Amino acid sequence: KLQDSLDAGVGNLVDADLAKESAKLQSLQTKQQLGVQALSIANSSSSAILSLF
Amino acid sequence: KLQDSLDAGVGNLVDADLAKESAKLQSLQTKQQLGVQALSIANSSSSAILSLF
Repeated sequence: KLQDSLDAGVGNLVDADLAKESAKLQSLQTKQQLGVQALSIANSSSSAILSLF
Repeated sequence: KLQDSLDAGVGNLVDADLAKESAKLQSLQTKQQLGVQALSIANSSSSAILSLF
């Protein structure tokens, strides 16, 4: 019983809660796509000046 | 982040504002044409005297 409680305690110390990581994963994938889109918007600022010339 | 801020600072020091240069360019081209016309008017002053002779 002592060996089982030491192993369960190691699990309390280091194990991930995977049900919570699933939510973090989905939101982070959406954030990465929005960040690529925002960088694409920032890249195009120079093209606006071409119209004046 | 420090490298990006040093590069943005160099850009603040030396970069042109091209939207402002477009206005300066158009007005200067008009001024150059008017200056050629004014020099053409000044060139013709001698011809007025031919009428008296």
